[PDB]
Amino acid sequence: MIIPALDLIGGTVVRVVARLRDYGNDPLPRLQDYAAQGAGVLHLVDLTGAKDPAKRQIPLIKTLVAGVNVPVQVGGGVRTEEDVAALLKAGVARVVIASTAVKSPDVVKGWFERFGAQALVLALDVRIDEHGTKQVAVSGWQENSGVSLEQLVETYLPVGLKHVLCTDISAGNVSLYEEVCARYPQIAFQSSGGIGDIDDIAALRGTGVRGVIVGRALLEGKFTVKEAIQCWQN
Repeated sequence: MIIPALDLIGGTVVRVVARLRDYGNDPLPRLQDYAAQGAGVLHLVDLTGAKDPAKRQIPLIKTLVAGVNVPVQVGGGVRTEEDVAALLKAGVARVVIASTAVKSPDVVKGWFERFGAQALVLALDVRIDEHGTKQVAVSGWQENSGVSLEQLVETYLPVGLKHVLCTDISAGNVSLYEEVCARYPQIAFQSSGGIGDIDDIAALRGTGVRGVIVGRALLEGKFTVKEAIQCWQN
């Protein structure tokens, strides 16, 4: 499926380029129109909460989830068990765990045990290094942490990992997704980044990728969610 995405900071829809462009304070109508076009899942990044978990945009997130009829996965500053629980209580379908999944795997394994694998998405940034290894990093501006995508996935398979979001931070690579999806067919991989036009979606068909996250291309009016879904399903 196509997974339309918004980044939110203080109620504002923004485009990440780190440069930020204002696309207005209307996230709910935007999300509603994404769902209206057939989206089965939506993705939100709470950039305010990522900067300071104390300022997690829970009231806004509550409104947004209430305002659509499809599950929303939400990330941004998910550091503690309490963070996960707060988002779920707000009505979020899945909590996106990013840096903490790299930093404290034994702790996050406990979260799988408490919340269940259907409630959690592990978001991993990947750099392909000179050797061709898929190196995990916690962000685009930090060095690699010294664990491969495969090694980290295999860390969480024993607690029933089901959802992994993989962003290539090294138009959009296809080989990356083909490889990992084939190796772990019991995991539903999502791809993020590199979607600049409709042909980029077509390119990911047949790779085995389950979900294609699309953010900026929808904001920039390159194509619609309906067109993305039509291309994805054909």
